[PDB]
Amino acid sequence: VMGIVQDTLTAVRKFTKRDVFLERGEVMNLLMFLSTWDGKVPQPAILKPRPLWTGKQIFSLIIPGHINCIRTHSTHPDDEDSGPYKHISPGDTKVVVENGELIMGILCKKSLGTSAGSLVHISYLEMGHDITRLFYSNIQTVINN
Amino acid sequence: MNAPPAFESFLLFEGEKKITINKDTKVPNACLFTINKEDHTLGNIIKSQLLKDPQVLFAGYKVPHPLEHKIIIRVQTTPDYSPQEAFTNAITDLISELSLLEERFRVAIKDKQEG
Amino acid sequence: YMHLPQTDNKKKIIITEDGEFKALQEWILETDGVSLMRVLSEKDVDPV
Amino acid sequence: RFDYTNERALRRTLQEDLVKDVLSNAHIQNELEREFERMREDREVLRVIFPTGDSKVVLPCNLLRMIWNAQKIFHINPRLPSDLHPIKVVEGVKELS
Amino acid sequence: AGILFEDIFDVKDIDPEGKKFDRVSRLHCESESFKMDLILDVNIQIYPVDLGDKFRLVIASTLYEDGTLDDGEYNPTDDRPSRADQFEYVMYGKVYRIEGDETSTEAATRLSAYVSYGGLLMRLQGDANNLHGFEVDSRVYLLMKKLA
Repeated sequence: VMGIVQDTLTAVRKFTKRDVFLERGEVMNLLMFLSTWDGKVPQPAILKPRPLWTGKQIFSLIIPGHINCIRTHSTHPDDEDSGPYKHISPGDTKVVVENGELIMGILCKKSLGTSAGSLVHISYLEMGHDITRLFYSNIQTVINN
Repeated sequence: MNAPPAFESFLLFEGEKKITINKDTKVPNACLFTINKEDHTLGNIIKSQLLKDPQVLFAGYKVPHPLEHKIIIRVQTTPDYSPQEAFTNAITDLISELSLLEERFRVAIKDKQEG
Repeated sequence: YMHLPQTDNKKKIIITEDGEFKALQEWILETDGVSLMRVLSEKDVDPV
Repeated sequence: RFDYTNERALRRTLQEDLVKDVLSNAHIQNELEREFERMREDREVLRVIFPTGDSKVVLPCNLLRMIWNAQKIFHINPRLPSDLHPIKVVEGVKELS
Repeated sequence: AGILFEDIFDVKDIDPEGKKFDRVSRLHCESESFKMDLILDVNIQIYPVDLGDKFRLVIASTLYEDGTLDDGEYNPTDDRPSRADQFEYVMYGKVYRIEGDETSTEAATRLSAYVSYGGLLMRLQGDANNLHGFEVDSRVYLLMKKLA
């Protein structure tokens, strides 16, 4: 019944877009707003020429436990699944969460909203109300910052 | 009727310590500095000076609430180097930078005026 | 009225010999006013 | 319907002791046949219960997600033969039911 | 060692469907001496890549290449133990999908490896002999150096 709304949702989709790259100071600033952070900085997606992280890495740190979920973005073409490039997505419109990490996809209403089978719903049903509350707070704080 | 007086944004009343240091038990060689009655003006400059030390692994600041006035600064350093030493070095370093900038600005004022 | 239904809710669903569900378009009637006893007692309608 | 006739596909799916037991034991083969007969009767019951072929049904436990969670927890390699016995599967399902 | 794969590729097409992201361009490559198909997403802003470019691709399990296992944690200050820094572009990612053309009736002849580098996706197709080293949910370093 509760979901991610407004500024947080609009910035989640931009954060989860493929071409978003974060550098070191921004990564530390975002990581301070995680309550459930274990204090270990993850390996960046790009190590050379310069260390660059991706928004999917930070949101995978936000994701609690070992949630497994598959959703689709709102702009997902209907012909991608039938034809080739089914698991190598051109538009990054297929959300796949494996072992608590965001492998691919762009988050939107259809994955973080108040709909059945959402990431929030699976997080609740697999982890419990306390961990889902921490999930909500971490999403809002990190994305708003 | 619930408006706080304007001096409480920067004045310590009786009982509060300015800085409190707590170690972080989740990872080794990490400490959290809690600074009262300060804001982004000191937080950002201390974080940016701390990020220039190659023996500092993690450095950041945050404000837990904009209505309250405190800063949490978490510093993680390599072993053989302590976060308190890193913080002291950063503050001394910034003071030296500001002194150099002040004297050069004074020289520039004296050059521009009647010269 | 008279119409061939375009929705599977009012279409006829039959199981074929191979075993898959198949939808057949058959003419149905929609009325205005109710006489269920006489309509069901007519020889020509589907009583089920 | 489980196929115990084809030996090579069995060698791909399972280990050598399991496929030896499956190819040997007529008791195991009869139990698998009874399982398929029970699923066919269940299919007839489902087709009685649900006309029009609507399969979206609200149920408590999400079995597909639980299977996926088990695969990720126990590091299941899908390109290797397994060590799970089908009789163990059938008996575990019965005892859980 | 830990080098799962090593070859030289040729850029054939850059964004054939069209540019979908500003900083990321998807490039298709055909190798030589192995005949490997490849789809790769790179950060085009940091690392510019043109058509007809030749680069050497190395897929490695660890950067140290001395048999030392990696912890997966960013440790920038321990650059001492002789990491593989002969390559201009280095990426880190996890392989998530392995695809086979076969029907699992007799054997497998070609494999497809899908690796996600923090959302930057890569597919590498070819024979199973050179793709044997890939195991699902393992952590993989990608290294490229442009060849002139």
